[PDB]
Amino acid sequence: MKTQVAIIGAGPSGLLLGQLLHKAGIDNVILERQTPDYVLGRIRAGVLEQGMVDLLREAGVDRRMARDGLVHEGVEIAFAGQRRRIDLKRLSGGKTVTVYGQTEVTRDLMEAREACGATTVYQAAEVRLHDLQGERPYVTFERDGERLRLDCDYIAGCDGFHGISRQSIPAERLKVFERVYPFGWLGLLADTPPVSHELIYANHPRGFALCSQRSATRSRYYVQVPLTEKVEDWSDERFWTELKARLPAEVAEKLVTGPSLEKSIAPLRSFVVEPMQHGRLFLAGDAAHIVPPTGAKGLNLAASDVSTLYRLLLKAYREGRGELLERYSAICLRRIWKAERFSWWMTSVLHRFPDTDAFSQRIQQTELEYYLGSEAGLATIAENYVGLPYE
Amino acid sequence: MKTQVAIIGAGPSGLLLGQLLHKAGIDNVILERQTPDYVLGRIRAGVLEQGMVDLLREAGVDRRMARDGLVHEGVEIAFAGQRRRIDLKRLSGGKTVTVYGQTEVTRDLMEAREACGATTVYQAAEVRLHDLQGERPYVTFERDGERLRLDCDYIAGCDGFHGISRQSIPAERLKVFERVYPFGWLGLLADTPPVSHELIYANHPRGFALCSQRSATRSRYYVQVPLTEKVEDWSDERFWTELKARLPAEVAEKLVTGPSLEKSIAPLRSFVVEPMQHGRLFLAGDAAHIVPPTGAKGLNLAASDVSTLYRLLLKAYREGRGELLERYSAICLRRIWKAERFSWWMTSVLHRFPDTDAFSQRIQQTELEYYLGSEAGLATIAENYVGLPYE
Ligand SMILES: Cc1cc2nc3c(=O)[nH]c(=O)nc-3n(C[C@@H](O)[C@H](O)[C@H](O)COP(=O)(O)OP(=O)(O)OC[C@H]3O[C@@H](n4cnc5c(N)ncnc54)[C@H](O)[C@@H]3O)c2cc1C
Ligand SMILES: Cc1cc2nc3c(=O)[nH]c(=O)nc-3n(C[C@@H](O)[C@H](O)[C@H](O)COP(=O)(O)OP(=O)(O)OC[C@H]3O[C@@H](n4cnc5c(N)ncnc54)[C@H](O)[C@@H]3O)c2cc1C
Repeated sequence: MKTQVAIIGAGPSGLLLGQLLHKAGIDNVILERQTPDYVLGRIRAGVLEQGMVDLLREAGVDRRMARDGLVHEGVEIAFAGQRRRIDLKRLSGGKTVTVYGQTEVTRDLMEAREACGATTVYQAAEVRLHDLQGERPYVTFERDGERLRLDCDYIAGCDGFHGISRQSIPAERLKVFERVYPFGWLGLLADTPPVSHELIYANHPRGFALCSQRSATRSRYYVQVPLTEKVEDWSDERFWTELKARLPAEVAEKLVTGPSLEKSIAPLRSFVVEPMQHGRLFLAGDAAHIVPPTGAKGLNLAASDVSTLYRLLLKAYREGRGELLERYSAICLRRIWKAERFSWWMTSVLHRFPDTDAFSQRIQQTELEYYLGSEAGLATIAENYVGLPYE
Repeated sequence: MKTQVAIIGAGPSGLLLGQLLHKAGIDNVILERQTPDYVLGRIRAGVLEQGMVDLLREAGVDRRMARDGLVHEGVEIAFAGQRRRIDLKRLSGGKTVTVYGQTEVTRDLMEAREACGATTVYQAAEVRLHDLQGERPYVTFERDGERLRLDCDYIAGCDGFHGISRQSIPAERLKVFERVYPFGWLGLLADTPPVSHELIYANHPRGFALCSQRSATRSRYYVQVPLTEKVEDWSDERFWTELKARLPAEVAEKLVTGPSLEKSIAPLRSFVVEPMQHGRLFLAGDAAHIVPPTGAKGLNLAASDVSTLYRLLLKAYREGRGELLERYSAICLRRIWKAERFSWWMTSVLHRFPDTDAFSQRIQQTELEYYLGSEAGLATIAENYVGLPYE
């Protein structure tokens, strides 16, 4: 078989890229290691930047989002016995963010793809990439036990952190930047009303806590935990008690608790690889970079990489301007580094780090006081949180 | 002998406090360990916030400053092959800073004090403080070999980092926060025209460099150096060559060099003690806190502590409101911590730290790019640099 663009991975990155390309008349095949059900089982992110919202509308997959998504104009930060609200709309010049689950976004895209008849091969095992620096690269994989070959012009690696695509680039061509945090986030999804209409990030002496939501009757909470903890050590009862201990009393008393629909621990990490391409292979999303979830940039960076790759492929196919594809990494990296800096800052000011001396604790508190108390300070948070403009 | 306020130390803190109190009719005696000449030999700071400028005018010691001081509306930051100017006046809402040497400020104050006839005892050896928690505290010292006693109501410890006053508070009553940096600054004073009309802070791979001035024919430069270096290892020739290697070529080529008038190495440190008082003793300036010079806040924080202490003593003496003095530490610490946070930030983004991994170097560069490229980012630098308003 042959196609124009081969896409490895059927998470939001690959599905979004595949839908945009399909609509533009550029044929693409998506290869996914897992089953549709397995992909839809992942909870993950819940905050979308306007750029991604617009991209979804452009891919023609925004009906349910427009209907069910919640537009937020602010967010709160609680620390040292106080709650500070950042008016994102006012401080960013009218921009806002939309709360709509990643699971929902993925489901919307999967439906759209199924309906349009574009090619998607689930359970594509042992995917391998070949002749990346040739005129005609190709992908091989096994279906049922048979090894198939897919010829193409370009390959988009949208296979996440553990995908085969980043592994397929000669190690000596890549420059990796990484930072692992000494803690993870224990998240819990519950069919209960959110404790607030906006998100509450809380820096507490016992550790970080985050109150989020998915809808009016679905909440998503997180608590910072050491990397040594295992989810089976945390009953729902234990989680709720801990969450409450980390929240302002007035918030903790309004909290409606209930049984978890999902509960898991995800460790924190920062990761960037440079460049993000090699020959006919272009990396996008988690395959190229990782940000701690504190700033809600993961899914959002996948969106901007895809937007950039899609527009460059359009120039290549529609206008015969293939040379522009060489600029992919430079364009994406500029946005990526700024989002990595913000996520890192967000993480350092909201979490409790092990082995912190007195000076550092005081500086962490002063960072909060300064940034949340100055108009210019609030503005730096807001503009970064709503998301810097696409290039 | 007896006085109302005993002041330990004749650097800018004590002299400024003594002049303000004198003018307000509150008698004060200043005790200094060194000679007038030794004090005037210190070069140190060169940038004054408007608050300090106004305080000097209030103490009636601003003629020469108004005449010789240089008002700066901006400052530049050079990094990764580029020079970025921060328009302080525009970004701070019309505020500026004044370049007038600390040596000059000290000389102006010493003259004013000498002329008004207020008491100053130089070469006051082995100063000791007594009955700090009594109704009537006192200071003892040796002059000529004779041990004298000075009775007073209050004692202001303006004796710097190594003064006897902070040492006189029961250690268990103080909470210290400290951070030592792995480098020092090698400074050089030269009788040459400045390379720029505004300051240039430079982050270079070889290390930090700063181009400052004292007048139109007097420059002050600094270069970051390891704590293992000794000034005798640095000839003028070696310094100039190193400075040039750390500056943008166009700047380096305009540089007029010459023999040093002064040259020395000063290590970097952050230090805060809480509280800043004990009984009838109040600490001010370097006796209570230290900031790395990167943000030019040392002399400026001494000024705000003195302004706060002076105004509280005025209420106590003029209005009989002695209770207000209990609020001294709380008021000062709020400003101190914000200035410590800024000086720390300034230091971390402009210096080259030993043992920095790839991720951190990239984040340091991105911090610069973000802050110097965003209106909100520039504003956070400007408002902090001109100095936050006195409380
Ligand atoms: C465990 C986890 C929890 C997260 N939680 C949060 C959160 O709480 N908040 C937040 O803001 N962000 C969170 N994120 C970030 C998340 O939103 C990601 O940024 C987002 O899923 C990235 O989307 P993709 O790049 O499409 O990658 P994804 O990882 O979502 O998808 C990649 C796809 O490639 C497939 N694939 C893998 N290897 C393959 C191969 N060899 N061949 C074929 N297919 C292959 C995978 O099966 C997967 O379907 C989380 C991420 C993870 C990994
Ligand atoms: C070596 C050095 C270099 C510096 N360089 C810079 C720079 O380049 N840029 C910048 O922005 N800042 C710099 N600073 C900071 C500087 O500006 C200080 O913040 C400022 O001098 C503090 O003023 P005071 O609190 O009055 O203390 P000071 O240290 O100036 O004065 C305290 C006085 O108390 C006296 N004293 C000490 N112990 C005594 C005792 N037991 N009895 C009696 N008298 C006693 C001392 O002799 C001294 O005269 C530097 C500081 C130092 C120490």
